[PDB]
Amino acid sequence: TPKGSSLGTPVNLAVLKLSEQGVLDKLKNKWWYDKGECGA
Amino acid sequence: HPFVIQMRPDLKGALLSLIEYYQWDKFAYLYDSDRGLSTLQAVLDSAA
Repeated sequence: TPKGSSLGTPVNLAVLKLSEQGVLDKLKNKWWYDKGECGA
Repeated sequence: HPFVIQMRPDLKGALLSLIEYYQWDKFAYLYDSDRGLSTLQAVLDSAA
């Protein structure tokens, strides 16, 4: 965020909120190892 | 208002510009009623 943004702190809080809710991990798996064409 | 010459300038814009310079997002406003609520109106509207 541009420093001094009105969006900075809620966006940050949202990021760690998503991290704790397992959202970020789920998304990582969704785009990395779910759409993965070579799994083993 | 006509026939009134206010020697004193308008401070509202300077206060708002200053709040924007310090880049505050939240603050406390202690206003004197006997002075008029005009600046209060300015900072409230610029708050919204």
